[PDB]
Amino acid sequence: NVEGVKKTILHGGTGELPNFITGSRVIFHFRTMKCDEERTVIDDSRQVGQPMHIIIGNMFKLEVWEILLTSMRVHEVAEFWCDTIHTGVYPILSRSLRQMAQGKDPTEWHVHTCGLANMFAYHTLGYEDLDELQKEPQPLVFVIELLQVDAP
Ligand code: NA
Repeated sequence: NVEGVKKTILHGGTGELPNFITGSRVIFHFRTMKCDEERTVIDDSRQVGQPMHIIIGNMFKLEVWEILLTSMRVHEVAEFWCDTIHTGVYPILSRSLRQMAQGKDPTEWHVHTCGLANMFAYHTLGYEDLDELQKEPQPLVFVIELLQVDAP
């Protein structure tokens, strides 16, 4: 448990806690929503396509999304409300997922240059919804569905 984050389980997982060691790969679906009346969806892995797949970089120093994932069991579906303090990073993080969904490598030099240039010129991440999210810091809910943990 971390401050500013409420976990709710909507479908209980199966089995013992996955082995969430350094280098293991987590396959999951997720949906991100505002906390407005409509619960406006910001991103939805199922809608766009295939599930996300991340590698735990270091079990001893977890990324924020790893803090979420490593609390989960296979097949679990949980909703995590995260206060404004945890979510200011989400728009750039979504930016980068969205470009990888496309054919673009956000780490390639021409892509990253264009991003910084448009961001300085136009104060934009390339996406109206993420821009409005960054201009208005606020809570988000992430619903995550954990599908599979693979050993390294
Ligand atoms: Na399901």
